[PDB]
Amino acid sequence: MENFQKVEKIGEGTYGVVYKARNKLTGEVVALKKIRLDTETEGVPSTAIREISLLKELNHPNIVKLLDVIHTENKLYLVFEFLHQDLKKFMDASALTGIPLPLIKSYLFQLLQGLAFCHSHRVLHRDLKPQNLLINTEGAIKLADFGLARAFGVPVRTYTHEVVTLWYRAPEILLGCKYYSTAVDIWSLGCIFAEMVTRRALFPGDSEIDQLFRIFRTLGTPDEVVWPGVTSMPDYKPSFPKWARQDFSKVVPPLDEDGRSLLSQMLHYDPNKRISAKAALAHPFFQDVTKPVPHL
Amino acid sequence: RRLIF
Amino acid sequence: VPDYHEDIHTYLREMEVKCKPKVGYMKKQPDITNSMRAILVDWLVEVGEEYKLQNETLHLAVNYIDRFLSSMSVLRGKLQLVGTAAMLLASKFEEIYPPEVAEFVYITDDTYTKKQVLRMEHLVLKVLTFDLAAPTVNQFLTQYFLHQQPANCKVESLAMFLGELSLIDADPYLKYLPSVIAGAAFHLALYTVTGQSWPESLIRKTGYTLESLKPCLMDLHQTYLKAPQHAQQSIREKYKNSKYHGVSLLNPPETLNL
Repeated sequence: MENFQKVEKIGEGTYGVVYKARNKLTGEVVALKKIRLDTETEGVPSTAIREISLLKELNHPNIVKLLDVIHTENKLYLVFEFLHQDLKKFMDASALTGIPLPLIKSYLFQLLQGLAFCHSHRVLHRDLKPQNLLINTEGAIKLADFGLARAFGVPVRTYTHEVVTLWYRAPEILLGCKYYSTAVDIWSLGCIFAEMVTRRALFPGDSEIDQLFRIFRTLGTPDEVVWPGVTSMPDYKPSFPKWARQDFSKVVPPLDEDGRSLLSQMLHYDPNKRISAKAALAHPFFQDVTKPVPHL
Repeated sequence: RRLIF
Repeated sequence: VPDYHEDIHTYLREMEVKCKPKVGYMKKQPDITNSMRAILVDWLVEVGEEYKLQNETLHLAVNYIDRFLSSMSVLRGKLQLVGTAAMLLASKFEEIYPPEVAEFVYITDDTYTKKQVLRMEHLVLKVLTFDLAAPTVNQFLTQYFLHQQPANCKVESLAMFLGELSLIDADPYLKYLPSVIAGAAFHLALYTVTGQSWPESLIRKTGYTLESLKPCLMDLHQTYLKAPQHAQQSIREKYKNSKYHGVSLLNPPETLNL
């Protein structure tokens, strides 16, 4: 720890305070996650346990790099490659102009490689969202914050009352299924894609039910035909309103035909039919992909 | 349960 | 989704070699013994019933103890502490909401202080360098099961049973990878209930001929056959409950047709 000089706090969240800092020896710039520690009445927190172990196994360009763990008696430091800011605060600054089409396609393409690399190492993220996606000035985006991430060598039991967020939460969890799948990560991607495009969040629920109904209002109301089983799921109701599926061109105007096509496969209702990250990468939409750099 | 060994 | 298996399987079959314990570690250990180890894993099987933990938590917890004792000598008096911090780490890695430390200090009868348990968690962590995503028998049993035409929940319940039995005794079992133990347990469960045989589907996926399974299969048969007589019983008493179709009541086959 003596080798690192704290330059400034660049945000925070789980664990606690996260500073930019430079190695006084090499000159590298890093983000120190500084996790507080309750040596009397808790221990190492579950999120730390998960992040460190899973990330220690995911070496990959589109997944934030854990570099070192520094594990003193009363303090636990994590050391990360620096990145310059998050998709989320980028979009606030680009909202009004819009993030350029070509950049958004680079971003989706990169997130889909890292997500794919995660799912092929039995790891879900379970908490994708613009504020957990890092961008650098060389146009790279990377998945970050693996705190709620879980390994699925066995199926991942779902939370009683989920902890994860509303806006990017899949319908199958909103109706209280027994398990997560790789598909919930995709549904989340499919919302960030929409958001980057349209400058506003696709489904801004104000509560589990509202989030459902906003979903339902826009992609129509799941029946058996589209999604066998829905009728018989713990939280599904005969009394649900019946809406009609909107044209996607109505929902994300600016996108072209092939982007609409793919957006729609990421938002398919049945998990078993929602597209996997692998496929996505194989999609027409990515044929003309470049690596534009953002105006931060 | 102390385990005595 | 079935797009990602193979890759996971392959990768679990890779990760399993790096997360391996030393096969002759109980014998470099001055004070403790395979039977002390049996008592311990039995107690952990029972801790998990009391707190309705998941079975993967118990599998994961044993892994930690074994990889812990392959580089740390422990006194018989601090074993139950090494065990307690494993189940707490395992808990914290795998369970949605784990027991409190207080609960982990209580399962042991105010034996170790809460602080001792906690700063043994840190030591466990240090020695495995935060490598907790260990593959286990239970992981591979689950990945199989899919190949089960026709589906049937007595095989599943029974293969799980057999695979927990193997947690209790390192005596033979610590020289088998979870992929083989799981394999041997899936076959014995399937042969016991229907008479069917370790299928050709996962003779191709795993590269495991029945013949190659033979050795650990024999061991895991004997172990089965002798189960009711074993010094430890916590597992059998847990797999009595109808959560499991009382798999453990079923009568072993005194032959294997091999």
